[PDB]
Amino acid sequence: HQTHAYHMVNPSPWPLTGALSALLMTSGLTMWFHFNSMTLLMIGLTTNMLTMYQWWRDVIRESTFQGHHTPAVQKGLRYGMILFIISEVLFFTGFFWAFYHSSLAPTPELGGCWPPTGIHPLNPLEVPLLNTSVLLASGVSITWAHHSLMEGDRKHMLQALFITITLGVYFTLLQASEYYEAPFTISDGVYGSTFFVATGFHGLHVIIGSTFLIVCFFRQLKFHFTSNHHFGFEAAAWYWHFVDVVWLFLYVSIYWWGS
Amino acid sequence: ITAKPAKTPTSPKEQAIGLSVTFLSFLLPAGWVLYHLDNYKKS
Amino acid sequence: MFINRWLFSTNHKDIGTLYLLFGAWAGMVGTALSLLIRAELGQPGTLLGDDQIYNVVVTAHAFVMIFFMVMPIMIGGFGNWLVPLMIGAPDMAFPRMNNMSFWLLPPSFLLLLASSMVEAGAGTGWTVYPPLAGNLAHAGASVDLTIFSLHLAGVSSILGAINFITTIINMKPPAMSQYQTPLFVWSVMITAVLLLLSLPVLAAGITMLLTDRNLNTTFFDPAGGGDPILYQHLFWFFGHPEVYILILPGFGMISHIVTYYSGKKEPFGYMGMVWAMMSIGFLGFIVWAHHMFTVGMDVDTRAYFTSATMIIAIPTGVKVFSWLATLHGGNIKWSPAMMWALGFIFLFTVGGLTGIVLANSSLDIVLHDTYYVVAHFHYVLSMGAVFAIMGGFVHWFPLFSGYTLNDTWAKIHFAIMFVGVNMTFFPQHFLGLSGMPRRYSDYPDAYTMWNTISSMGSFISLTAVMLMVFIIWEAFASKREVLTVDLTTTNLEWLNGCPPPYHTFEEPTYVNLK
Amino acid sequence: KIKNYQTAPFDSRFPNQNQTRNCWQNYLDFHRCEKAMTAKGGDVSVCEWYRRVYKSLCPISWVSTWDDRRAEGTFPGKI
Amino acid sequence: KIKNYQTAPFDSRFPNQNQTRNCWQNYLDFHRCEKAMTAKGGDVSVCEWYRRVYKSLCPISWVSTWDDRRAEGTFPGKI
Amino acid sequence: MAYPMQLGFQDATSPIMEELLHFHDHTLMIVFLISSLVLYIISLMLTTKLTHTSTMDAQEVETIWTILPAIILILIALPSLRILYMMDEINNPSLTVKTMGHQWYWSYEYTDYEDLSFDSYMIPTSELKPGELRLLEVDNRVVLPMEMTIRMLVSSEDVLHSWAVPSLGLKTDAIPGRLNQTTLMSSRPGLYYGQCSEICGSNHSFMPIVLELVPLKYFEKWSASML
Amino acid sequence: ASAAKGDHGGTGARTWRFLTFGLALPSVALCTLNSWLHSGHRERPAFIPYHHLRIRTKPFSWGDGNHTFFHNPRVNPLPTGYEK
Amino acid sequence: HYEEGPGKNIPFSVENKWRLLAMMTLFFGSGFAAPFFIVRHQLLKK
Amino acid sequence: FENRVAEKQKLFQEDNGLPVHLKGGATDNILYRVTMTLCLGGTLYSLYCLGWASFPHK
Ligand SMILES: CCCCCCCCCCCCCCCCCC(=O)OCC(COC(=O)CCCCCCCCCCCCCCCCC)OC(=O)CCCCCCCCCCCCCCCCC
Ligand code: HEA
Ligand code: HEA
Ligand SMILES: CCCCC/C=C\C/C=C\C/C=C\C/C=C\CCCC(=O)O[C@H](COC(=O)CCCCCCCCCCCCCCCCC)COP(=O)(O)OCCN
Ligand SMILES: CCCCCC/C=C\CCCCCCCCCC(=O)O[C@H](COC(=O)CCCCCCCCCCCCCCC)COP(=O)(O)OC[C@@H](O)CO
Ligand SMILES: CCCCCC/C=C\CCCCCCCCCC(=O)O[C@H](COC(=O)CCCCCCCCCCCCCCC)COP(=O)(O)OC[C@@H](O)CO
Ligand SMILES: CCCCCCCCCCO[C@@H]1O[C@H](CO)[C@@H](O[C@H]2O[C@H](CO)[C@@H](O)[C@H](O)[C@H]2O)[C@H](O)[C@H]1O
Ligand SMILES: C[C@H](CCC(=O)O)[C@H]1CC[C@H]2[C@@H]3[C@H](O)C[C@@H]4C[C@H](O)CC[C@]4(C)[C@H]3C[C@H](O)[C@]12C
Ligand SMILES: C[C@H](CCC(=O)O)[C@H]1CC[C@H]2[C@@H]3[C@H](O)C[C@@H]4C[C@H](O)CC[C@]4(C)[C@H]3C[C@H](O)[C@]12C
Ligand code: CUA
Ligand SMILES: [O-][O-]
Ligand SMILES: [Cu+2]
Ligand SMILES: [Mg+2]
Ligand code: NA
Ligand code: NA
Repeated sequence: HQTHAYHMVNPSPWPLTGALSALLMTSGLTMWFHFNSMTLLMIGLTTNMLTMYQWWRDVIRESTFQGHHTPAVQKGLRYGMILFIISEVLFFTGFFWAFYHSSLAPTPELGGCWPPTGIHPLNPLEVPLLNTSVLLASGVSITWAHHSLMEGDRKHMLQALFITITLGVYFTLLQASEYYEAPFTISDGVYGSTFFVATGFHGLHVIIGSTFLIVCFFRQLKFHFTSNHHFGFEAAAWYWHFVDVVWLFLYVSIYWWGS
Repeated sequence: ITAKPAKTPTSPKEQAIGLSVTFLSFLLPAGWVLYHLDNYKKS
Repeated sequence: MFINRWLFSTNHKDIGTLYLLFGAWAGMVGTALSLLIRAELGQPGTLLGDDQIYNVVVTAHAFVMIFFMVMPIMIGGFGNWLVPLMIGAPDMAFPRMNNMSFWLLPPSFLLLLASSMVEAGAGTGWTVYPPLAGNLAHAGASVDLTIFSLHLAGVSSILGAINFITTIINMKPPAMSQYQTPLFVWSVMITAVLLLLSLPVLAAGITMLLTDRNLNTTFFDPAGGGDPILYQHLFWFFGHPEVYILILPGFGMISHIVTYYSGKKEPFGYMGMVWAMMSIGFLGFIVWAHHMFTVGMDVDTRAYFTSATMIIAIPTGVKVFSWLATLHGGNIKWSPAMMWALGFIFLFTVGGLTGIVLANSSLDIVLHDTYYVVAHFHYVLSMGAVFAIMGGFVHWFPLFSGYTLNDTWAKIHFAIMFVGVNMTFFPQHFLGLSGMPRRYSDYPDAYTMWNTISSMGSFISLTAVMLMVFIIWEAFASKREVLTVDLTTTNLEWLNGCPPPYHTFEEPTYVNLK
Repeated sequence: KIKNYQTAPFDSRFPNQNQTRNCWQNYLDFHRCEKAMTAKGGDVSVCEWYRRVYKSLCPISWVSTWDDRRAEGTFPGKI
Repeated sequence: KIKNYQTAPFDSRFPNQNQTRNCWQNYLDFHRCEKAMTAKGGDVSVCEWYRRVYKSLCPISWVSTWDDRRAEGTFPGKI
Repeated sequence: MAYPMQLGFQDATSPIMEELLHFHDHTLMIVFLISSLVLYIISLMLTTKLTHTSTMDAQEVETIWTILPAIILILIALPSLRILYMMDEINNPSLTVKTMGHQWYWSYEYTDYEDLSFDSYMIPTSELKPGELRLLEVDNRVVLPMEMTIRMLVSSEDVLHSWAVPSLGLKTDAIPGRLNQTTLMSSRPGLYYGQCSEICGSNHSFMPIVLELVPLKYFEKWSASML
Repeated sequence: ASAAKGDHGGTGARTWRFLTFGLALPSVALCTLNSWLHSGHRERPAFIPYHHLRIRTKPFSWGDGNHTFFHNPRVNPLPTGYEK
Repeated sequence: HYEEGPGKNIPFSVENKWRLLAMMTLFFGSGFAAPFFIVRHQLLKK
Repeated sequence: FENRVAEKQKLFQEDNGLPVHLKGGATDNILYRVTMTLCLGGTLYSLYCLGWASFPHK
C-alpha cells in the first residue's frame, strides 16, 4: 500500500465535534455574560471534554495499540508540540506587555505610582516564594521520572511522576487559597486586572499540565510507554517546564518587581 | 493545456441561460431590499 | 460515505476544496458588503442610516474579506491542495487536526453573523478599538460575539500554522533540502510562522477587551489606570504581520504563475526570493506603530518606525524585479492567469509605493485616517492579494477539478475586473490627499465627484464577480477533461493528473543525493 | 510676582506630545504648596506659578474631578 | 505648627539603620523651601521643620561641606 | 477646505503644511517614476520574440536592485525626518487652548487667564444659512490669533476622537485620560476646516472643527468680550 | 554558574532522585515552614472609596452582580465598603 | 473507498448542468444576499 | 498491574473495517452518539438563541 512511513488517519468525527464545542462555549459565554444563562456554556464545556477525551484516546490507539508512530511520525509530533508551546509563550507575552505598560507608566488615576494607591501586594517571600519552590521542585522530579523511564525503571518512574503531580496540585491549592485571601480583586483597576488575568491563565495552564501528567501516569500504570518511545511523556514534560518558566517570569515581574 | 472535447458541450443558448440565471440570482434579492429601503426606514 | 468524506475528512485535497468553497462563499458576502459601502457613498447624503449601521457594514466587510475570504482561500485552500503535492508528501502532518482548522471557520462566521443581527451590531472598525468597542459605547453582545469570532478564527489559523510548518519541515523527500522546495511552499511556511507568533498576541489583546467589557478589568480604561493605546499596540503587533500574511502566499503563487507562463523551468534568483520573503516576514514584526503615528508617541519613536517601515521596500523590490527577470527571455503564454499575475506586479507595486508614502510619519499626520490609506491597502489587497488569488484559481482550477475553463471568458473577466478595481480605488487617492476621513457615511459636498466615480467602479467589479460564477459553471457544465499540461518537469503538483487521485505519493518520489 | 504670565512655558521635563504628566505634576505642586503655606503660617501667593500652569494645561473636567476627590478623601496622589 | 520640638521623629520613609537619605532629604527640603520663599517674598519660617530635622540628624561636617558646595556652585543635588 | 474635483492637498495655511507639500511633491515624483519604470519594464519583457530560457545568474543584478532602492529610501527619509524633527521643536507658544472630543461635538477651553469654555456643534443641513457648507459649519468657531504660535492640547471625555485641520497639517488623536499636544501657527486670517478623524460612533461624520483666525487685537477684543 | 553542588560523571535517574530528595523537597519543606510562620491575618486597612478600585462598569454574571468571583468578606470591601 | 476523477472529488454533483446551476445559484446567491437582508433586519428592528 | 498491551494491540488491529474511533466496541458508539447528539442539539439550540437575541425582547 504505502511505502512511506507517515500516518494516514482514519476519517474522524472529533474535528467537527471539537469545532462545534468551540461554537457552544463561545456562544455559551455570550449567553452567560448577556442573557443570564449557563446552559449553552455547560453543553459546550461537556462536548469539548468529550472531544478531547475521544481524540487523544484515538491517538493512543493509533500509536501504542496500532503501531502508526514511526520515528518520522514522532519527529513531526515533536515539532508540533514545540510550535504549540511557542504560540503559548506569545500568548503570555501579550499579558506581560500589558503588565509592564501599566506599571512602568502609572497614570494619575492610580496615584501616579506603582503599586497603585490603595493596593497592598502579597508578600513575595511568603506563599509566592513557596509556590516558586514547588514548581521548581516539580521540574527536578519530572526529570527524575524521565530518566527512570529511559532506564527501564517502572517503579521509580511512577514514584517521581506521582511526586511531580502532587506538587502541581499543591501549587494549585496554594494559589486557590491565595486568590481567596488576596485583599485586592480582579476589579481593583489595572493592578488587579494584570495580576488575576496573567496568574489566572497561568493557573489554568498548571491545571492543564497537571491533567496531562495524570494521563501519562495512568498510561504508565498500563505499560504504554517503552524505555525508548514515550512522546506523550516528553510532551507533557516540555509543557510542564514551560509552565514552570512562565511562573518564574510572573514571580519576578508581577509579584516581586511589581510589589 | 490540452483537453478532450466537451463531454456535454454548452451551446451559446445554454450559456445565455446560465449567465442570465447567474446574474439574476445576485441582482434580484439585493434589488428587492434596496428598492424597499424607504419602506424599511419607516417601519 | 458523503458524511465520512466531507465532514470527517483527513485528506489534504478534500480539506483544501472545502476551504476554497468556504472562501468563495465568504467572498460573495464581502462583495455585497463592499457594494453597500459604495452605495452609501455613491451620492451625497444618507442612504442607509447614520454611521452605526454604516460602520457595522464596513467592519464586517473587512473581517469577511480578510479572515473568511483571503486567508481560507490562500492558506487553507491553495495551501492544503498544493503544499503536499509540491513536496511529494502523502498528506499533511496532522491530517485530522487539519480538518478542525477548517470546521472552526463556519462557527467563526456564524458568530460574526450573530454580532450584526443582535443589538445594533459592532460598528467599531475591524480594529475594534476601545473605548468605542467597550461596554458603555457598545453595550450588549455584538462586540463580544465579534471577539469570539476572532478567537475561533485565530485558533483555526494557529493550528493550521502548526500543521503547515511541521509538514514542510518534516515531510519532504529525504534528499530535498529546504533550498530545493518550491517558492509557494516557502511562502506558506513563512506565512505560517507569522501566524504562529502574531495571532496569540491578538488573542491576548481581544481577551483583555473581553474582560474589560465583562469582568470589570481595566486594561484599556484610564479610570482603572489602563490605557486605550495599549490595546492599539497589541492589536497592531498582530495587525502588521497580518497584512504580510495576506500577501505572502500571493507572492508565492505569483512566482509560480510568472515562471510557468514565461515557459521557464525556474524563477529568477531563487535564493534571493527566499531571502526576500524571510526578510519581509522578519521586518513585518518591528514596524507596527506606523498605524499609530497620530496617537501622541515621542518623536524618536516616530523616526524609528518611519525608517524601519521603509526598509521593507528593499526585499520587496528584489521580488518585483525578479518577477520581471523571470518574464525576461520567456516564451510568453498570454493565458488569463498570466494576465492576473502581470496586473498583480504593477498594481501591487503602486500600492506598495503609496504604503512608503504613508511610512513617513510627518506626511502621515495629514494622510492618517483618510481615504489615502484606503487607496493604499485596496491596491495591495483588491489588486494584489485578489489578483494572486484569481491567477492561482484560473491556473490550478484544471488540476483541482479535472476540467478546463473557457480561456476567452476568463480573459473577459480579467478585463472587467481590472477596469472596475482601478475605477473604484484610484480616485480615492484624491479624496485622501484632499482630506476625506475614513469610516464616514457621508462627506462634504466638495468630495462628490470622486465618490461618485468610485461607486461606479464598485458596480463594474460586481459585474466581474457575477461573471466569474458563470465561468465556473460553464466549465463544470461542459466537462472538457484535461489531458496533459506543459512543464510538468518543474511543476510536480500536476504529475499525478487532473484531478489527482484521493491518495497520492503512496509510493514516495525517488530523489537521490549524489 | 515676577509675572506678565501669558501661558505655560516649555518644560524640559515634559518635552513630548503626551502632556498628561505636566498637567498632573503642576496640579500636585500647587496643592502641595498651598497646603504647606496653610499648616505652617505663610501665604499662598507663593504657590501662584503652579496654579497658573495647571490651570492653563489641565482640562477643566480633570481639575474638577481631582478637586471633588480631594474633598471626598479619595484623591490617590500624595499632597 | 506650634513647637515643642525635641528631636526628629520616626519617618516611615526611612525606617532602617541607614539614615543617610533622611539627613539628605531633609537638607534638600529645607533649602528647596527656603529658595521658594526668599523668592516670592514670603517667610523662611515655613521651612523651619525641615531645618530642625536636618540639623538634628546630619553630621556637622556634611552640612558644612554641602553648604560650601552650594556657595561654590558644585552642589550636585537639585535645589 | 476642500473644493470640487480636488486632486491634491488643500492649500497650505501653515509653514509646516507648506513643507509637507514640497516633501510630498518630491516623494510623488519618485512614486510616479518607479511605478512607470515597472510598467515600462513589464511591457519591455513582453514585446520580443527573442528568448533566453536557460538558467540566469542573479548576483550582479541584485546589487543594483538593492543598492539603488536603498539610496532612494535614504533620499526620502532625509527630508521626511527633517520635517518630523521640525514639527517637534521647542516653539514657545503665546497661548494654550484645550479641545475635548465628545460624542458628537468638540468643546474648547481657553484657561490661560479667564476661564472660558464652550461647545462647538455641527450646523444641521436644515439650519445652514445660504451659502454655508454642508457638514462643515459649527455654531461656535475656535477663534484664534493669526501669525502666533499656539499650543493646542487635545483629549476626550468619552471614546476616541481625532482633531484635524488639513490645511494646517494638523491631526492629533483625542484619547480619554491623555493630554496630547500639537502646535498651530496660521500664516493667514480666515476660516479653516477639519473633521473628526477617529471612528467614534453614530455621528462620527458629523462633528467638524472650524478655526477662525483673526489679528491679535481682534482676538483680544473677542476674549475681552467674554467677561 | 556551577551553583555549589558537584555531581555528573553521568546525569541519570539516581542523580535526579538525589536532587529531588536532597535539594528540591527540602527547599519546599523550608519554604512551607517559612510560609506557615508568616501566616496569620494582617490588620485590614481602613476603607477609602478610591475610584480606581472596586471597578463596576457592568454587573458580574453571578450572585448579585456586585461580588467578585472569590470575594472574601474579611478583606474584600464592596464599592460601598466592607460588609457586616 | 471513494469515487475518483473529474466531477467526483467534490461535495456537489455536476451530473446535470441545470441542477448544478440551481445549486451554484443558491450557494453564491445566498452569500451575496445575506448582507442586504441583515441590513434590512437592522433597519426594521428599530 | 500486568502488561496487557499485547491484548489491546490484537483488538485494535483486528481486520473488521472499523475506524479507530469505533474499534473499541459498542461503548465507542454510545460515546460517539452522546457526543454528536450534544453537539448537533446544542448547535440547533444556539441557533434558536440567535433568533431570540436578534429581535428586541425581555
Ligand atoms: C484601467 C482604467 C480604469 C479607469 C480608472 C482610472 C485608472 C487610473 C489611470 C490613471 C493614470 C494616471 C497616471 C498619473 C496620475 C496622476 C494624476 C494627477 O494629476 O495627480 C495629482 C496629484 C496631486 O497634484 C496636485 O497637487 C495639483 C494637481 C494639478 C496640477 C495643476 C494642473 C491643473 C489642472 C489639473 C489637470 C489634471 C492633471 C492630470 C495629468 C495626467 C497625466 C498622466 O495627486 C496624486 O498624487 C494621486 C496619485 C497618488 C499615487 C498614485 C501614483 C502611481 C501612479 C503611476 C501609474 C498609474 C497607476 C494607475 C492605475 C491604472 C493605470 C493603468
Ligand atoms: C496585503 C496587504 C498590505 C501590504 C502588503 C501592505 C504593505 C505596506 N504597507 Fe500597508 N496597510 C494595509 C495593507 C497592506 N500594506 C492595510 C489593510 C492597512 C490599513 C489598516 C487599517 O488602518 O485598517 C495598511 C496601512 C498602512 C500604514 C498606516 C497608514 C495609516 O493608517 O495612517 C502604513 C504606514 O507606514 C503602511 C505602509 C505599508 C508599507 C510601507 C508596505 C510595504 O510592505 C510595501 C513594499 C512594496 C513596495 C515599496 C513596492 C515594490 C518595491 C519596489 C518596486 C522597489 C523600489 C521601491 C522603492 C525604492 C520605494 N500601510
Ligand atoms: C482582502 C481585503 C479586502 C478586499 C478584497 C476589499 C475589497 C473592496 N473594498 Fe474594502 N476594506 C477592507 C478590506 C478589503 N476590501 C478593509 C480591511 C477595510 C477597512 C475596514 C475598517 O475601516 O475598519 C476596507 C474598507 C473599505 C472602504 C472604506 C470604508 C470607510 O472608510 O468608510 C471601502 C469604500 O469604498 C471599501 C470598498 C471595497 C470595495 C468596493 C471592494 C471590492 O474591490 C470588492 C470586489 C470583489 C472582489 C475583489 C472579489 C472577492 C471574492 C473572491 C476573491 C472570491 C472569488 C472566488 C473564487 C476564487 C472561487 N473597503
Ligand atoms: C483554582 C484557582 C487557582 C488558579 C486559577 C485557575 C483558573 C483560572 C481560569 C481561567 C482564567 C481565564 C480567564 C482569566 C479571566 C479571569 C480569571 C482570572 C483568574 C481568576 O480566577 O480571577 C478571579 C476572578 O475571576 C472571575 O472574574 C471569573 C472567572 C471565570 C469567567 C472567565 C470567563 C472568560 C474566559 C475568556 C477566555 C478566552 C480564552 C481565549 C483563548 C484563545 C486562544 C487563541 C479573582 O477573584 P477575585 O474575587 O476578583 O479576587 C480575589 C479576592 N479574594
Ligand atoms: C479539572 C479538570 C479539567 C480538565 C481540562 C483538560 C484540558 C486539557 C487536558 C490536558 C491535555 C491532555 C493531553 C493528553 C494526550 C494523550 C495522547 C498522547 O500522549 O499521545 C501520544 C502522542 O502525543 C501527542 O499526540 C501529543 C498531544 C499533545 C497534547 C497537548 C495538549 C496541550 C493543552 C491544550 C489546551 C491549551 C489551552 C490554552 C488556553 C489559553 C502517543 O504517543 P506516545 O506517548 O509515544 O505512545 C506511543 C508508545 O506507546 C509506543 O511505544
Ligand atoms: C474563548 C474560548 C475560545 C475557545 C476556542 C476553543 C477551540 C477549540 C476547541 C478545541 C478542541 C480540541 C480537541 C483536541 C485537539 C487535539 C489535537 C492534537 O493533538 O493534534 C495532534 C497534532 O497537534 C500537535 O501535536 C501539537 C500539539 C497539540 C495542539 C492541541 C491544541 C488544542 C487547541 C487549543 C487552543 C490553542 C491556542 C494557542 C495559543 C493561544 C495530532 O494530530 P492528528 O491530526 O489528530 O493525528 C495525527 C496522528 O498521526 C496521531 O496519531
Ligand atoms: C448593489 C447591488 C444591487 C444592484 C442593483 C440590482 C439591479 C436591479 C435588479 C432588479 O431588482 C428588481 O427590481 C424591481 C424594480 O425594477 C423590483 O420590483 C419592485 O418594483 C416594481 C415596479 O415599481 C413592482 O412591480 C414590484 O412588485 C416591486 O417589488 C424587484 O423587487 C427587484 O427584485
Ligand atoms: C512602542 C513600544 C512601547 C509599547 C507600549 O507603550 O506599551 C516601545 C517599547 C520599547 C521602545 C523602543 C526602545 O526604547 C528602543 C528604541 C528607542 C528609540 O528612541 C526609538 C526606537 C526604539 C526601538 C523604541 C521604539 C518604541 O518606543 C518601543 C518599541
Ligand atoms: C548567501 C545567500 C545564499 C546563497 C546560496 O547559498 O545560494 C544569498 C541569497 C540572497 C542574497 C542576498 C540578496 O541577493 C540581496 C542582497 C544583494 C546584494 O548584492 C548583496 C547583499 C544581499 C543581501 C544578498 C546577500 C547574499 O548573497 C544572499 C543572502
Ligand atoms: Cu468623533 Cu469621529
Ligand atoms: O499594515 O501595512
Ligand atoms: Cu502595517
Ligand atoms: Mg486613527
Ligand atoms: Na524521553
Ligand atoms: Na452617504
